[PDB]
Amino acid sequence: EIDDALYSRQRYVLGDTAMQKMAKSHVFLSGMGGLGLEIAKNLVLAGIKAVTIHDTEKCQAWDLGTNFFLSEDDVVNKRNRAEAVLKHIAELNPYVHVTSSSVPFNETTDLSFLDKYQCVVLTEMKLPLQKKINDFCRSQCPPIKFISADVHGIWSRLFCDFGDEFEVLDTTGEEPKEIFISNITQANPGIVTCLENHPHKLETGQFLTFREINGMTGLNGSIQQITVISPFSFSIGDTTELEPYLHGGIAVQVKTPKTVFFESLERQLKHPKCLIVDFSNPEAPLEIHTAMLALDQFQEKYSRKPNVGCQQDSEELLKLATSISETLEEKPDVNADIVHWLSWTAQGFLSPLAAAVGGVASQEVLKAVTGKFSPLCQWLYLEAADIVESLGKPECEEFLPRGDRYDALRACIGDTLCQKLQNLNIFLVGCGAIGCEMLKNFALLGVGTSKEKGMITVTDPDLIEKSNLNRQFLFRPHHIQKPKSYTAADATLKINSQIKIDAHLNKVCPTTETIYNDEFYTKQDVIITALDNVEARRYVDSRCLANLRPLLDSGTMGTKGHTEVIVPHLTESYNSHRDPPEEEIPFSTLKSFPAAIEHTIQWARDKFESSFSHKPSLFNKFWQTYSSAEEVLQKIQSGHSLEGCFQVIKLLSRRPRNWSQCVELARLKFEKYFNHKALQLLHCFPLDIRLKDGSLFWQSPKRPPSPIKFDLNEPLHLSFLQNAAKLYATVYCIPFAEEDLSADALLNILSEVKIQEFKPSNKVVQTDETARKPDHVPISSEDERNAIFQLEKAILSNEATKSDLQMAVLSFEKDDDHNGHIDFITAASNLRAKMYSIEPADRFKTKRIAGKIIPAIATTTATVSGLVALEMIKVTGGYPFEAYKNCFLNLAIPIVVFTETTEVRKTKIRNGISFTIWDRWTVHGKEDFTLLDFINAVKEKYGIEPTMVVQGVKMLYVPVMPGHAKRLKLTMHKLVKPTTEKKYVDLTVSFAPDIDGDEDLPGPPVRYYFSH
Amino acid sequence: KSLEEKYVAVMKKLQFDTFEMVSEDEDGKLGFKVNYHYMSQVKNANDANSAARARRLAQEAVTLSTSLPLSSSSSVFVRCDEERLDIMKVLITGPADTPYANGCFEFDVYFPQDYPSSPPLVNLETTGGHSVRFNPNLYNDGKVCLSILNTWHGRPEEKWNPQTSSFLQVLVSVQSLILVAEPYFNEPGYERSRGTPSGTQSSREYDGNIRQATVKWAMLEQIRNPSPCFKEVIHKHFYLKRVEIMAQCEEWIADIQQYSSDKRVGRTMSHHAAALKRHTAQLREELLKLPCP
Ligand SMILES: O=P(O)(O)O[C@H]1[C@H](OP(=O)(O)O)[C@@H](OP(=O)(O)O)[C@H](OP(=O)(O)O)[C@@H](OP(=O)(O)O)[C@H]1OP(=O)(O)O
Ligand SMILES: Nc1ncnc2c1ncn2[C@@H]1O[C@H](COP(=O)(O)OP(=O)(O)OP(=O)(O)O)[C@@H](O)[C@H]1O
Repeated sequence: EIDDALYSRQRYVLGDTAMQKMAKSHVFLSGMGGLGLEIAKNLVLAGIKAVTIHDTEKCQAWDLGTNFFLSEDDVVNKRNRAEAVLKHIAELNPYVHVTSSSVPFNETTDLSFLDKYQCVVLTEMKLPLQKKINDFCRSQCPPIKFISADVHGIWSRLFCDFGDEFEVLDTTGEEPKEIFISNITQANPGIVTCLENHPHKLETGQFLTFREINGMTGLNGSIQQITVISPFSFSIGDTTELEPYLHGGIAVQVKTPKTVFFESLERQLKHPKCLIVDFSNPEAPLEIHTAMLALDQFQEKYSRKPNVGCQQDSEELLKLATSISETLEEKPDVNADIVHWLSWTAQGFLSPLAAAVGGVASQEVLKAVTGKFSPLCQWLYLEAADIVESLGKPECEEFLPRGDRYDALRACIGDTLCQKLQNLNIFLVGCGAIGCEMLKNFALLGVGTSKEKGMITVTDPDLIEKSNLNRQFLFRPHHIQKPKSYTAADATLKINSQIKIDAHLNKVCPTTETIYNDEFYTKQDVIITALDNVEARRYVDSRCLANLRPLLDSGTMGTKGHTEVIVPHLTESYNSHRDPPEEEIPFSTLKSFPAAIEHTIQWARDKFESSFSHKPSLFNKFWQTYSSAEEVLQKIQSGHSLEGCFQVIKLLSRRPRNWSQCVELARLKFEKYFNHKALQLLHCFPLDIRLKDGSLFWQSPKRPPSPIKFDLNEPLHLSFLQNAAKLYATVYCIPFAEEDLSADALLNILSEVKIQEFKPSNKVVQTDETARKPDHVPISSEDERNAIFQLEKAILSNEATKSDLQMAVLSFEKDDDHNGHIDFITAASNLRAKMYSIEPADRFKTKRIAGKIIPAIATTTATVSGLVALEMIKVTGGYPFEAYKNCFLNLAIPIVVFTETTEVRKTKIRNGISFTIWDRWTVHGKEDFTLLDFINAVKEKYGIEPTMVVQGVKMLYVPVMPGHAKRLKLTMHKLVKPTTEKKYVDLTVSFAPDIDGDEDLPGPPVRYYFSH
Repeated sequence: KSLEEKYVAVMKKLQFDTFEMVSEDEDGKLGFKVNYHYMSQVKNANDANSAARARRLAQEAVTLSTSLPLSSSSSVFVRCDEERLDIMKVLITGPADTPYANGCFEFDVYFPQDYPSSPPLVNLETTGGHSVRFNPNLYNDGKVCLSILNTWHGRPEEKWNPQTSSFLQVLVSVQSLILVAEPYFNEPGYERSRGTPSGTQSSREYDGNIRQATVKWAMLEQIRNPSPCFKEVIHKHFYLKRVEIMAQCEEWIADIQQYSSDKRVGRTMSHHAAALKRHTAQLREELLKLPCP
């Protein structure tokens, strides 16, 4: 059975069928360089039932720089890499049966042993045996999914082949859309018109079913294919034969399987199917294919890789590429620069690219065994040539090996760049899975290891949890509840002992700005954000903009992800993005007119919070502000209009004292929610009630509710009452036992319980579909007189002790099962949905929606983060604007799109002068320096006349204010009212426009120092 | 007849000005020198002030100082803290023929951080103990209901617009929609009661109640307990309007007695007439006492 507490986030991505398929999955992987290790780690974290790892080579000292598990002892013993890393990888997932193999692979090797596996992955392999294995796997029934990948220096290759036909069960991870129909005409084809406030959001050739249609009742359950007519209409085929349309109707998306056809590896070398990652250079992947095949031919011919700076090797590789290109169908021009750089960096191994392509290959393997997403077809190539391109024409001494744990990276990037990386001071905020793997990548890269400067700073307030163990791979079950930053640091010293790292347990926010002051920011070089929210991103971006430091960011949403690059004096900031504010469910919709499952889920969540978090806190706060019931009685007798005392007394008069009273309170709350409110609403609006135009009131999106009779025999009612009674007894501190939750005891209590009858009322229904949250109805006489009577009777019953006057406040726990919050909210949401004829939702989906849990997987994390690290190298190198590449990806398609980051916009101010966000003007002053002096100094220094000055929220001078010309003569040290915190003050200025009456053109922030 | 021209000429110097609201030590401990509605929210606002907010406020201040509405019937008075911006206060004179005729109404206005994204918060403080629902759009607590403020029913075009809407338009809408001769019909369903003697009679009751409440608070309490912000201005206004105040109150006494002819609603009109006569005697004492300021 699925371990929900470990796997829920991945479950929300894949679906239970995918994991059930992986419960039977056997996967074989051969070749344990960095790429193979990363792929194996990703697959083990995913939860493949059985993984067979394999290698035939032994640990080199060179291999230590490409591995995060091996040790110098392994090299000394010359242990084979497979079983060497087998020890560590076993800790990742006990549920995974990890095995090992070391059978040498060659032409005479029998491949029949591979029949048990569903997917086979090869790395560092020679091409003819790749071809033979591909022939073997595709000839099996069912064919074995074949994946091959390699990494050479700054270049990588990814190929997949799933046989002649590969079944795809799901083409996209999104839920099937549902659209409310406004009108459908009788025509051939019929014209379907949606509620045209919302767009069609569907495409031609898609498949739909329909339900709850009136007028054309024959379309109930009808199944049609569609063709889009407009962004708000579409056709589904003939409807002329149908009856006339009247009202109602919802179009429901139907998910349809698909089959994608893959060609053999050898035949895919010619006319290769390539996926473009840069639409500005779609020719580049074909060039990379040709160059990689030329490198394979060179390796086949000479049994060695080309040497760095070997002109003969580069010439031979160019000749081979030219010859091979002439055998291709398209015969493109061979990129001599690409060939030269490949020859230069043939022997290197660049770890971040390896991790990224490993994550991509892991997702391809995941697709191969499930059919959950549309797979790559068939070739993919990634590049790091941007880094070397900015180097011009360096020389081999930068890249020659020197015997350390960084020779592989040195052969790629050059020794000086490595020294720059070792001297880097990197501040990382947040320690999610992204933070952990980024720290791992830095350890692999030797970043922040130099004694003089190189330091890595990390901070995070959260503690380790079981659910985080699924993708935050550094941690273990016995690390639970330990600080994330501290444990993550401790794990990384194992990877690299030369690292210099500091860790903190602090949330990053304005209150903690004192620790992370601008002096701390100055000591840093680059800042990396692994946040999960927008406001902290805004705060960090504003701080780094104020401190003029580069910033990088990454967001992950299931198979989708993106990377953001910000460089001073070159790009925009995160606070440039103005993504629209999120949706708000109307108050009327949530309270009275829910049309969707999410509405009922939100209603249940809000009701639970109000009942058990908000109201108990209000009760405790009221009985902390006021101490005696008799004192409150004396106050209200003297006309004190105390706030919420009526509701406090109502709650106290309803305070249960034993378990049976708690259960009956739960039952009466059930009645109020599920019969009385529905009856009241239907009393206000009968089923046949109609609008001013005579149209139906209870029509789309207004779904008519229906009252529900209680029945203990119903499992939903049973669970709801059990959870409600447990929660109420927790708040009221009434002790109980698990035997009290038995259906027998509940039946015995219910036989004693009697239910109050419903009564209609004239409470005004806020039908306004744009209605905000209203204010409370004022205290009627009934309220205060009932409050007086009930407090008096409570005093008579002696229910006035501090235990009676205070209750327990329950937090919103969402992951544990014993709290039962998830069960209660699911039961309430299901009841409310059943009221409005809305389909009930399962526990896991309710937990996802109610908890706002982001569906995530470690593979997408590693994929985006490899690119993030790559861009970190470019930021370190100080490359021009062209090098930096913002990127977006959606592995479900799969699709990758590199794009230039947004260029900084020059804010023209006046007379050709302009400023940028990377600008903050300064003026040094003195004690007698005045505001007129400040204005004149600004005019002299920047050639533009100030018009008005403001200190934060506070007006300093405005021309049209009476007698404010005197403020010009006043001195800074007095008018500013400075604090001793700074030598300066920050302020805002605007300047005169060319057209009279236009608002003064805003300039950059201006800082005035009080001294020189 | 030159009274109107002198009224316009004199108080145009008094329409737009600043008066000091915030009181602090050098440590920034926030206090306030007068009564204001949003004391806590001034201290609880975020200090990462957006430059767009300040520039919009300055431009609006210029626009008001250049184009404030001004007539003895209906006028707008602008005062703001001399140091801070988002804290705001207005004074509005009720047009003629209305139950608010020639009364004055002080308002408290606050501007949020996101401004101009959202309309400024507006609330009337002249409700007199916050018990008089002076308008269907102005409840007892003083809440202001207007479409442009997103506090009243209407179309999105009638509602707030961060780019096109201006506070001067809000003030004009207040003058044109709130201080009206038919406030009873402002509530939905009462404009439907128009054309019937019952609706007109209920309007008589409501308008007489509003008349007496205005005479009580908007004139008598505004002169006997003036806010220091508009203290001198309101005294000058009522000094210049003292003759028409007497004429208007005598006319209201005569007219409210016409409504008093009815048996039951005329009894409520008699109560309002007694209150009106009491407050008229008090205001007449004040007018006799009040010299040229
Ligand atoms: O205060 P909230 O938690 O937001 O919910 C309240 C609450 O219902 P519960 O009894 O389920 O807590 C009120 O009951 P009391 O707190 O006063 O006991 C009830 O008011 P009534 O007792 O008058 O029914 C009111 O319902 P309504 O707004 O229809 O008056 C309802 O509000 P919701 O509809 O948002 O739950
Ligand atoms: N302002 C902040 N300062 C420091 N750390 C922050 C800040 N905001 C968020 N974080 C960190 O961001 C991390 C987010 O990590 P991640 O996206 O992997 O999920 P999570 O919070 O561990 O768990 P879940 O899956 O329940 O959301 C948290 O560990 C949290 O500590």
